[PDB]
Amino acid sequence: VPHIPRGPVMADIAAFRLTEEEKQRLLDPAIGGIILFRRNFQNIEQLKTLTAEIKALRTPELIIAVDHEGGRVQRFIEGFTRLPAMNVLGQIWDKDGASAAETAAGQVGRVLATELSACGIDLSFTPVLDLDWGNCAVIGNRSFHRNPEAVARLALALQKGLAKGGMKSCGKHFPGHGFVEGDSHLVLPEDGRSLDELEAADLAPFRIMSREGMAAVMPAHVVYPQVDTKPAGFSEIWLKQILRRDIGFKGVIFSDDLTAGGIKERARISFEAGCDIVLVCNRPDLVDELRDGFTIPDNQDLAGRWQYMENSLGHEAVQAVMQTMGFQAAQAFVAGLAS
Amino acid sequence: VPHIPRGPVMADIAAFRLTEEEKQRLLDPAIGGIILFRRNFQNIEQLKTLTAEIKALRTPELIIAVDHEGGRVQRFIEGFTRLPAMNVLGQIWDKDGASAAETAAGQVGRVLATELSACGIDLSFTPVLDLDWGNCAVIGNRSFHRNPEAVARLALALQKGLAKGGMKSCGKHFPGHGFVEGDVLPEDGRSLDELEAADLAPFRIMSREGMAAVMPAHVVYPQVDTKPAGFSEIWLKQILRRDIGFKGVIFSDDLTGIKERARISFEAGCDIVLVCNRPDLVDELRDGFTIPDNQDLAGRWQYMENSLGHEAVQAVMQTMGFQAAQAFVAGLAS
Ligand SMILES: CC(=O)N[C@@H]1[C@@H](O)[C@H](O)[C@@H](CO)O[C@H]1O
Ligand SMILES: CC(=O)N[C@@H]1[C@@H](O)[C@H](O)[C@@H](CO)O[C@H]1O
Repeated sequence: VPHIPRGPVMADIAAFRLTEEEKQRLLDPAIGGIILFRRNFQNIEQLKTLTAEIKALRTPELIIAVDHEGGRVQRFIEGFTRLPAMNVLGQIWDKDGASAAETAAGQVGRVLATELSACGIDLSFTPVLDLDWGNCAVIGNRSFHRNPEAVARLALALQKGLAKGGMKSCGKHFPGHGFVEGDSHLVLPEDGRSLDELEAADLAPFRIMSREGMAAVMPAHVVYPQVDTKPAGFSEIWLKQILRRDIGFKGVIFSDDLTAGGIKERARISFEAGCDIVLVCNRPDLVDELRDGFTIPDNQDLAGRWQYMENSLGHEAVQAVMQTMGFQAAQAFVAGLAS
Repeated sequence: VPHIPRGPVMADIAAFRLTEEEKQRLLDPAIGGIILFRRNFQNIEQLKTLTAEIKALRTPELIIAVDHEGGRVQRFIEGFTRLPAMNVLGQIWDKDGASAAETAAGQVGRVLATELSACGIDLSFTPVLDLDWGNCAVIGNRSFHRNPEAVARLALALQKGLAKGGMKSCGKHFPGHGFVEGDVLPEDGRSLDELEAADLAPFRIMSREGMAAVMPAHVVYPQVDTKPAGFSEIWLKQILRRDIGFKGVIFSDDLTGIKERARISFEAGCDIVLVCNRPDLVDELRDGFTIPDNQDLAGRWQYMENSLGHEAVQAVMQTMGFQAAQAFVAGLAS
């Protein structure tokens, strides 16, 4: 079992089980993790086999992630508790108050994370910290609430739930996707507001989550012209000056999905902007192209940043906890929010 | 005022008033219409000036469209009734029943269309007919409901409301965007029979009842064709034209080289290609552009022209009936 540091590329895979070509690809030192999608999911037992064989390839084991937010963003359905959209938690906030909402958020986080942890997943890319300004359809009900205080507090409660289930958090989409309009899949929207306007609202949940141990951030594919002419995920100003320096964030900055102008070049500008890890999804050809003759950028923090995201619960421990009545009750409560 | 047939390209504009460059661009015979966005909107009086100067450039007047669906898809806010998201109507269906929901949909359509008609807009690109399978974030609350019958009936009711306000309808996104995940080119692995049993039904029914246009999904349905619907002869000619009998406009995807992308769109069966936020690509496309032979184009554009005159709209907006509709719709949105 070769010992290779985790590389700065997060790749993905085609279907339910690794092919031999995929095995060879995932051994490449450029690769440090894998993101899974619905096409990689048949059922829980197949998923476990898949994650196990991914992990067996090398050490430190490749980090495995998935998008389980809730509602219309939940890759794995059959055999999982159906998760509510995050705005359901903000509705509980408005109706039954903060305390009831935080409690509910904690249970959602716990169920979400624990069920995934049982299958060998390290991390879900959640929570969304975007504010519901009533402008952005693609975010829509994925946002907790309009109000930055409600968003921050529900997110922090969800984060504690996730940690019970073995997982860290990944805030999306820095520095805030809520204000732009977005309803035409694959446009690159413009947020004309000033930095002060963002500091007063959209940035606050990111600051607070950062302070409280958030492991990673996904950037918005959005241009904020008053701050920089470049989209946030390719902006030194956003990523180094604001997120690293001003906010003090020490975790992973993921790139957007880079999938021409060329993949090598697109990765280069991402790393140069301040991303730790680049995502290359649905395009194993571009991963092959990128990794061939790839020089790993010097990043002394990478190994620790990946390692902070490793699942904290052992597989047997998780199967045990899922048999408990306490956890089964949490499951039923969360299921109820989703119906 | 030059007389030029409406071309097969729908373009757009930068800001609140036409620049001289834009005027010259919109005179190109390749162009037949314009889509507006929030960046084009300051207030109602500015919008009226904008639409008037667009219309003054040529005859038949360039068709002007906008995305007023409701909720988080409503370009023009100030001075307009705030529209509810379409899933609000489906929640009324579930809670108060079909009859209350249809009535509410009719009123939403009427208010939506009438207020835009007063500003010189021809058409809103609505309704979304995608089913809420709970899978697709980019559709999200833009879908009426999970159930094809609820979607069809709420859409028909909205359509009647739109027609009262002077407008035709445009169903989106053919043959159904609801099942894929979308948060890239998504893949819907289902069979044609599965789609006929659900996602396609609202499109068939709307087509039968006079829908003017369709927008295709940027989605591949491999069991039917390896190409995305908007570039598929099978989806657009064989299924939509031949099998369903649809005679209206088929718009393309936002195509944002461009010449080749447009060519394959027209060849697949689109009448009109959309090129948004990229006047450079419109300039590139129109330069040396040959207009494809389409004897139906002129009538297809003309069917979408607003059916209410300016005076008629002002009259209806003063009525108590319309003002009440406005307040009812405002109440769904709050
Ligand atoms: C949301 C979606 O899937 N596609 C949209 C369509 O609804 C819209 O009318 C068109 C023109 O603005 O832009 C496409 O991106
Ligand atoms: C939906 C959205 O606005 N952005 C998504 C983000 O949520 C997701 O975590 C990431 C990885 O799949 O890809 C982007 O396309």
